[PDB]
Amino acid sequence: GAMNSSNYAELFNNDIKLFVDDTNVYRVTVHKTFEGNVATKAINGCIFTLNPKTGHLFLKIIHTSVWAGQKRLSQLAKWKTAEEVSALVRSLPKEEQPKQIIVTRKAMLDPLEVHMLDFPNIAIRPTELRLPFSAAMSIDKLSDVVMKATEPQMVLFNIYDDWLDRISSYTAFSRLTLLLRALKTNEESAKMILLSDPTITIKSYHLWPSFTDEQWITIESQMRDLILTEYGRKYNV
Amino acid sequence: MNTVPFTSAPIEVTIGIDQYSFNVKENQPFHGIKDIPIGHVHVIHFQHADNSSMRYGYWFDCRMGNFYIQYDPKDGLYKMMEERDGAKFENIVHNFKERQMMVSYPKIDEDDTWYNLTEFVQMDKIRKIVRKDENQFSYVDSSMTTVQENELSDPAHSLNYTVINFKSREAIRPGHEMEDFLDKSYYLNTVMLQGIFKNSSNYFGELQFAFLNAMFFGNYGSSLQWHAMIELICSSATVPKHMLDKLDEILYYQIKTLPEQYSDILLNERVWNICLYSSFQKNSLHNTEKIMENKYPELL
Repeated sequence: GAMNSSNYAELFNNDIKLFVDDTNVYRVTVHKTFEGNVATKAINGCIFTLNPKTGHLFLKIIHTSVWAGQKRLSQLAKWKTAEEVSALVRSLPKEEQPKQIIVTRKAMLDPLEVHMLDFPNIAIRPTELRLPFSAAMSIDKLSDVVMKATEPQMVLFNIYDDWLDRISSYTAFSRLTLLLRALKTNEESAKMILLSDPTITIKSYHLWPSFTDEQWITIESQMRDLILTEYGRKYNV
Repeated sequence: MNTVPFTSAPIEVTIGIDQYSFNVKENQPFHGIKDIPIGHVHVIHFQHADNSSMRYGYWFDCRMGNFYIQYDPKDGLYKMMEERDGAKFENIVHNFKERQMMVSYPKIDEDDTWYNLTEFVQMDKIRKIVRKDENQFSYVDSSMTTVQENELSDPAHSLNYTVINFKSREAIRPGHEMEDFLDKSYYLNTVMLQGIFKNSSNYFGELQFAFLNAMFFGNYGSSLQWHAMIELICSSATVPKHMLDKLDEILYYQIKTLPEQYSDILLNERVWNICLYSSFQKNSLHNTEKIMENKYPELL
């Protein structure tokens, strides 16, 4: 059944699983036409497919050309997501295929189930968690490879950099969800917190800065403060 | 005009014959049902006064043999049996008629209800859904599960309805996942109509049989099958015009006949709302939409 606060440690066991977030697949700018009507212009998108235990990210870039001459794009986007996730699973060796796929949005269940009929032993699950994977496009290097793509492309990342050398998957996921929650609530503020000290750089092969264990505690505190403040403002409490 | 004699009525029971029903008292001198219209299947059904649980009954066609009912005090039910001796049977029926110990099938001349509910229902198809090949008639009750319900446990006592599953390889062509899921025309027309049923008459016959088992026995798996067969048509963009017109007549008479008090358990809100208001065929079922909106506006 649904993944929730109750069964959270299941994310970090030895059963291969992937989260799939379709938030950033179909992206548009809304604008005025010459005649004063409204139109959309699609921009490049991405499927965010993440192994929460290992940090392996399968970033499938969705090039605007996939929408050309199609109708009902927000519906098609769920089906295209399920088609690409299915293609990814089929591309993996049997021992690397997931035992579960957790979709961040319930509207992905039927599309993914129908595309995965050939894999009856892969469980397709929803979640009660409100995960902040929509904010993946606030990670500069992920935003940069999506926006520069001139054709459909899969790019592989480790969204935890080298953190698993020092911390557990549980702690790595908690840090990732805190960073993305901050980036989602107040992007400008979050990004200032992460880069304010110019002596701490991002390695060419990394997404996030090279914080020491002590700097991560300071950073993580700055992010929690950012989130609580913004909450008081949102709700006037 | 055919007859189903009863040996006796040793236990108090409500007896149904098609859409009609009669209360019979313990040891009431009741000896059966006469003037049964030839040309249709019929169902004779029972509900004991002491156990309003297990509605049960028998689908039969008087053209196929001479049938009677006899109570079995060991198995504790009214059983249908075939009399192979034509002259013994004719002599039993003539005696009971002369003593007027039979109820008359109470058809009004104007009234096409039973024809309309059984138009496509064939005894030879019933006997493939309900497998008991040594009898010419078919036993159904409230508790019998379907082949589909069993997959998800005694195979001999199952209702072998055609399995319909919208999220199955049968329903979804590799490479047409979104197309086949959102428009079930290939599943309806190629897989089910051309492939399995062979024609729309056999499809409607199974749909009509599933409804009647749902209504007369409160058979839950039958209700599931009736709704799945409606939803497969309503969820297809491409349906022959004659099938839509016929489905509207079929459903109209089913909704017309349904006891007003059973709409809550026998009608699936989601399916009917989807079929009448969201589906490809939302505008193709005029008679059905009008009787549902006037008889069951709460459900919608």
